[PDB]
Amino acid sequence: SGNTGSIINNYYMQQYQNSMDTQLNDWFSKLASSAFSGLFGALLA
Amino acid sequence: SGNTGSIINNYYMQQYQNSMDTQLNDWFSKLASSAFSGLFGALLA
Amino acid sequence: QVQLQESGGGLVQAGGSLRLSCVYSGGAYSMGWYRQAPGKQRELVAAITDDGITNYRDTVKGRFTISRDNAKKAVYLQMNSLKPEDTAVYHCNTVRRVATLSGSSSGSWGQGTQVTVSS
Amino acid sequence: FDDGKPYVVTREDEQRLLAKFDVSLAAKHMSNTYLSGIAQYYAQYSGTINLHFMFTGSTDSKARYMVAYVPPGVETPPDTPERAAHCIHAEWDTGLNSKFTFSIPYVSAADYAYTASDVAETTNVQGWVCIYQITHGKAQNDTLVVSVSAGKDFELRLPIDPRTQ
Amino acid sequence: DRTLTTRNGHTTSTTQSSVGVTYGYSTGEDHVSGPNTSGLETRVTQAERFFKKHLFNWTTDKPFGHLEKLKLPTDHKGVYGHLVDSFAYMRNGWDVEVSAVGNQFNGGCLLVAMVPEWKKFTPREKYQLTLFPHQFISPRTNMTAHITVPYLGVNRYDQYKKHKPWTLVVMVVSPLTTSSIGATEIKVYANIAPTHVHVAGELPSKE
Amino acid sequence: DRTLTTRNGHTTSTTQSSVGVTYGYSTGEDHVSGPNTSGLETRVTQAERFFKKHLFNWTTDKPFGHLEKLKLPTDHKGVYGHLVDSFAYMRNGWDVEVSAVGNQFNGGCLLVAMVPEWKKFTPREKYQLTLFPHQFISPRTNMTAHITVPYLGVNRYDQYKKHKPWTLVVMVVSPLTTSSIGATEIKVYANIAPTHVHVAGELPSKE
Amino acid sequence: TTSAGESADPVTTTVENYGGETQVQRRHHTDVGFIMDRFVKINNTNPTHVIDLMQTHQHGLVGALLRAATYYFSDLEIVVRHEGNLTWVPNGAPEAALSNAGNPTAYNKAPFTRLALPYTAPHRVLATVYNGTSKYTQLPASFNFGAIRATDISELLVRMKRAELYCPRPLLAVEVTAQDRHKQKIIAPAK
Repeated sequence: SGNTGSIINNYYMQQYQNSMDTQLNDWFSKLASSAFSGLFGALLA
Repeated sequence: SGNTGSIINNYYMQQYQNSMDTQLNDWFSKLASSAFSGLFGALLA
Repeated sequence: QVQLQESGGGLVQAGGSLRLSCVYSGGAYSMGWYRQAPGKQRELVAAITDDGITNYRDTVKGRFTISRDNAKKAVYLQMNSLKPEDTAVYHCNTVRRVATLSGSSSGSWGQGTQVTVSS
Repeated sequence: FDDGKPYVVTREDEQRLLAKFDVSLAAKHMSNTYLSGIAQYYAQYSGTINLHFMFTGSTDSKARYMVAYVPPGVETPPDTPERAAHCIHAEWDTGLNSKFTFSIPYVSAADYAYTASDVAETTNVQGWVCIYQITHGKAQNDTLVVSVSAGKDFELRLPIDPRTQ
Repeated sequence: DRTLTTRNGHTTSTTQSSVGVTYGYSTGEDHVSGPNTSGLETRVTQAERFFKKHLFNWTTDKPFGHLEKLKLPTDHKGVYGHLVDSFAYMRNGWDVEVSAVGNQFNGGCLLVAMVPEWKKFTPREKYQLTLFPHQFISPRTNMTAHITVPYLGVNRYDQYKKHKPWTLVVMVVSPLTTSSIGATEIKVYANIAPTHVHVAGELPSKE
Repeated sequence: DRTLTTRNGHTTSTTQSSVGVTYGYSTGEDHVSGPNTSGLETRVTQAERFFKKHLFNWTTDKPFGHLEKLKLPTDHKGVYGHLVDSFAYMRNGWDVEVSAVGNQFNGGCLLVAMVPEWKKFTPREKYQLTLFPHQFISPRTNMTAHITVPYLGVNRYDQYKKHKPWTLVVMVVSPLTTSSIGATEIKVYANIAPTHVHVAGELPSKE
Repeated sequence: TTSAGESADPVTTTVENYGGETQVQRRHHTDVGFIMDRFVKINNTNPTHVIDLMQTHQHGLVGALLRAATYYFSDLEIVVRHEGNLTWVPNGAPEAALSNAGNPTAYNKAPFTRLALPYTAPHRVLATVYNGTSKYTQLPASFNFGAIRATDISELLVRMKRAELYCPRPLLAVEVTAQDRHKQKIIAPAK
């Protein structure tokens, strides 16, 4: 629900307002969230 | 309810929006649904 | 598909007669005789079935007679009461639906028969 | 079919291709069918299309036919069964039961396909169908009637009306 | 009752004048994985499908003993043809079906058999050709012969460039007798399908 | 640690200067059976194997931005080449491995990437080519780039005669710098293997 | 699949005959009550009009679909563009009754007038083809949905609500003259 700011439900049903998806996964979030961080090797703080 | 996409009930009653049917059966669906299928005779798969 | 040869044509005067023969090699398909008039389109003349029924064009009906010999693998066209119009190259090969007389543009033809009727 | 007859007659020849038509609900052979009569008012379709072949010969004549579905990608459609036998095909004889039903499948890249040949581009996006005659016995004039109908999973999608008034 | 439908791969074959299926020498393949191939063999399901062929024209002039053969596998253009040329060793059983349609007013009899390790038959041995997996084709009763045979050979895998084990064979046991209402010639067509196409030892390309 | 061995079909590839495998856009194929193919699709395990190719000669004269491509699939002679010509619709992911052996005394850097739906790059966009599944080849550290990508396209099955989705691409990020004890030229070879070769809609033969 | 054709019984063989697999299907767009529910123009407009659903063009979507069923029933919706007041009379009122204001009379608003009419015919279901006459071709005079009158009607659109169709009839498509298939322009992005 991006960029929609009406509190009340839509007046027309979900079948007429937009198309309906059928069936029979966000990759770059998984990639950027598993990015290596911290340090490498030893450390002398 | 073909081709009607209003969520709220009609503002006018069922007596004024359209005619009212009286009383005192879908054939071609029954015909096409009993269509013979599969095979006939023997089979050597 | 078939290798088939023709013979028997030549020169003759008006009112004469001829016998064209054709020998083929493949199967027993219904054969027929085609002619290409000088400057006109190739047209069917007479067709015969597989050991049986024959059919003729309107113009050549009654003057021609087609026959088949299955053993020798040959077809014959006997031409009687010739007219100056009947001069052409008489090819022979298979034909589909001898009732309607719909020829076959299938493949290759053998140019072996030339008839020249004089008047 | 040719000359507006719904039947193909057994031919005496060395060429045994009875008929060939595009799989397109706008094809010339389907111009009179009810199925195309509906599909002319819709934008896209999907599913299998059934063909029913009924023999109409006399009891003393036999024949053996074959139908094959040639998908798109070949430049010239095959002209002989020895060559078209590699596609998806079906063969049938003539006997007591005189009918045969063949389900032209839906095999294409996009999940839905148009119901109108786009432009002067040739070689239909969906492949052809070729009905061959393997052999025949003493059937010189006897015919074969062909009809077409919808499949178990046919579907039309978007309503339009292109007929000019 | 006599309605049969054989399906191989994505191709079918229906016949309404069948007489049954004849299993020759076995009902199924032996052990396909062996000690010679070293387990580097695979199976090609894309090859198991019919392909047509033309045997001969059964006319009235051919007497008893006319023998027409087809050494399998033949020159194939499909996927089987590429498999023969791309992999060194192959093996497959056969499912053969021969059709000769006249009409019920003809007479005569064809002996349709499958012979392993073909060798030219003398005029006397032809009287015992019925020792092999066979059926009969008689326009009085049926128009379809259906034989099926496994892969048998001295080697577990073979090289079909050099050795062709099976040979389809048709002999005219009783000559064709025609009437005014029977077919004047018959054309005998064949419909063969390999089953259990196993391959091994892929070859380098020519491209 | 850096010893990798990739096996596809009956072929292998061992490398002792590897840096890891890079999965591009996914770790595996989506649903291969769909509503469009009508379940008449099969899988060809005989096609999944390596085939070599030659990309370019990395010399010292080529500056930053030299872009060398290979639109996959290319002209193949093996079983994949016959599959492209025998079945109407195909689909397969790729497993690509590029090798450029100099020796540890050279310098420079290659950006090896896989680009979907190739389109000629302007001299400015090349600075962001690192948005795609990529690795680096630096004779200081490694000599082998290993990318693997699924099949992605607008259609579930494609016709590789008209539409070639993937394109292997190599760009010279830092030119080669040689010394008296380094290679004077490098030759960049490619080693690609299709995975999950599914096919559908077999075509008639030309034989 | 094989069967006795002359029995005329339906036979629907699927792909599983040769190894395939039937997929799921959704047939909303080819539903009757849905496909028939959309406005279509009427090209027979006069100072007075008798709303007869058979004046739709025999090639438009709703029109040519309606001519493909023998019997039909549906309430109506009309959109009229007129000058002056619009008077409606039900099925069977004398023509003169169209000239009084006691009947449903819509005074014109700026754009146009959009009304909803009920099914008023005395027959249980109407028909598109009538075999015979009705006096002691053309359908009888009682196959209509009323009449409308205005000073001058410019545009009239009709819409069938709650459509119900019975006894289908032949439906045709445009014939292909000589081509192998019908070829026409399809919308394509410019340039």
